[PDB]
Amino acid sequence: LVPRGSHMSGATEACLPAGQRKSGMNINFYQYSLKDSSTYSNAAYMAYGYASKTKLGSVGGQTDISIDYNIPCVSSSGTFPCPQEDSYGNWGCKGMGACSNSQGIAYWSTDLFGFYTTPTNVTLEMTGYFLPPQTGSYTFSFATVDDSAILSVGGSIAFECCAQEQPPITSTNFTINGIKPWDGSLPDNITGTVYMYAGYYYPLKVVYSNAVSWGTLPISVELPDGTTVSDNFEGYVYSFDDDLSQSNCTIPDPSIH
Ligand SMILES: OC[C@H]1O[C@H](OC[C@H]2O[C@H](O)[C@@H](O)[C@@H](O[C@H]3O[C@H](CO)[C@@H](O)[C@H](O)[C@@H]3O[C@H]3O[C@H](CO)[C@@H](O)[C@H](O)[C@@H]3O)[C@@H]2O)[C@@H](O)[C@@H](O)[C@@H]1O
Ligand SMILES: [Ca+2]
Ligand SMILES: [Ca+2]
Ligand SMILES: [Cl-]
Ligand code: NA
Ligand code: NA
Repeated sequence: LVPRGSHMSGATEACLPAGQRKSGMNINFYQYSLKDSSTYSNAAYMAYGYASKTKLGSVGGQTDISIDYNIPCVSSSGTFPCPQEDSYGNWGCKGMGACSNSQGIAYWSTDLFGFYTTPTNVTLEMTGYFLPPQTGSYTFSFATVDDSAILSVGGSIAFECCAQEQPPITSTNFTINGIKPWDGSLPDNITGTVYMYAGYYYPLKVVYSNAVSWGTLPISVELPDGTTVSDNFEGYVYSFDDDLSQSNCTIPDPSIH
């Protein structure tokens, strides 16, 4: 008469928040030191230790969540962002000539979500809930990572149901571990799969850090129907203000709810 449930309580925890839904993710920004090539290599830091550093500010309602930050080239014709693959020599930017500025200093810009900060050296935390329209397997991916990132899905993994705005939880059970290894870079097209049931809200956390110059995090998901959603997650990601009083908010096992 009923489904048997995923084996060994293996279903990912989801949520049914009852409050006012808002489109998009919240992005919190935290201090990260220029040219610090070690802090971001610790799992504890990328899961929650980032929030022990100074919080710089925040922006809400973000649906286009990929990162593609290019440093300036101060050129003969003005100052323009340089795609990393167009940088050359010591140094110039293709179509611009030689650049007079250093690749090794901090730069200030609104390129990350409109928030004025130093995209060269920062950590950010994206939170919200992913709403699957289809029941099945979802494959999240980072096409590349510069410098360090994680993605976590699920209640008690990304954050607690109905508690999006709380200090980070301590889970290191990342869905995608894109942490910069101690020994030098990771492979591209890093991925993690989650089985999701339609209509339930799945906590989603992305933590991303840049230590110097370029920053890159192209985020995608492959849906059960085999199509891919890249960069702009409008229609899939939502936020809810905390409601720690909502007793029934956590769905430990969506296949038997
Ligand atoms: O062929 C390129 C380069 O090769 C040799 O130089 C190698 C490296 O020398 C140093 O360690 C640094 O200059 C590296 O440059 C990276 O790091 C500095 C910070 O120390 C950045 O200012 C610079 O933009 C560059 O950053 C890249 O790597 C970072 C760490 O992985 C990323 O965070 C960043 O986004 C970017 O990808 C040099 O690469 C020499 O032969 C030299 O002549 C050549 O130009
Ligand atoms: Ca819990
Ligand atoms: Ca970088
Ligand atoms: Cl050129
Ligand atoms: Na880029
Ligand atoms: Na610029």
